[PDB]
Amino acid sequence: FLYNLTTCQQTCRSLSEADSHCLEGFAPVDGCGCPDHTFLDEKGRCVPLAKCSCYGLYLEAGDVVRCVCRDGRLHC
Amino acid sequence: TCALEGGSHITTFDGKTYTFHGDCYYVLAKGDHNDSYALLGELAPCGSTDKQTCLKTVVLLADKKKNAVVFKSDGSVLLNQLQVNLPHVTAS
Amino acid sequence: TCALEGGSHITTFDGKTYTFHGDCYYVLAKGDHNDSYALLGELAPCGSTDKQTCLKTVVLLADKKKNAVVFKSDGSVLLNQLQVNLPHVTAS
Ligand SMILES: *[C@@H]1O[C@H](CO)[C@@H](O)[C@H](O)[C@H]1NC(C)=O
Repeated sequence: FLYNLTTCQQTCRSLSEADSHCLEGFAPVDGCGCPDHTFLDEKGRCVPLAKCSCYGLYLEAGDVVRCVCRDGRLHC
Repeated sequence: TCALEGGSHITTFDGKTYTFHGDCYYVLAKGDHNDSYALLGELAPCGSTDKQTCLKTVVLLADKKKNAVVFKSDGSVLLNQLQVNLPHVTAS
Repeated sequence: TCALEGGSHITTFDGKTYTFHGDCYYVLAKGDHNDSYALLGELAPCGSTDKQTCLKTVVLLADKKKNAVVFKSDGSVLLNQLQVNLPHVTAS
């Protein structure tokens, strides 16, 4: 349970855009969320940053395009 | 009516059927003014050789080119990299 | 910031808190020019008497008043009488 939940604490799919939908100017709200690290996965619990996802469909952390799926960003 | 049938058989608006076999995104139709629309389409190889091509993705850039609509080849219509539910009726 | 808290406690943009207890759709804010936007809101009785009112539906009429967005009191955001999936990012 948090007291400072904001829009831009979202999944790694939000990190794929990272400048398209953040929408600063609102107020923080209180709900269920993840701590200072371990961003939210595609479904369920929030795994740490290394094996988050690679978002197209959100692929798992074992896929190679040549872009190996990595922590947040892609080596493209 | 312009048609894109098979993997590679373009029939233009004025007759004129031809075969292409590409590998890229291609501009299929776009409005000339500054904005109006643009219809893209991926014609990439799907089989073994380069002469076995297929249509894979239709991209529509509408409403002063600020809305991108993507038609993947499994259903999966998605507006601005986000899944939508069908039907989806808007103003334009 | 204009706030609509409780069932019936309006705080205007300039201070000025007041209590109303309505039963209708009411115009909460709208642009004066000809079009710009209009924000509605239902303040209907939810309890037993007429003095037990609640907010029930927020209606937004945006993009030259051709797009209607409805915020029901169970989630259920719906654009032009059709369910949408969230997030939903557009041009305007
Ligand atoms: C919310 O506040 C806590 C302090 O306990 C800290 O995790 C951080 O400042 C905030 N969390 C965020 C922004 O995720």
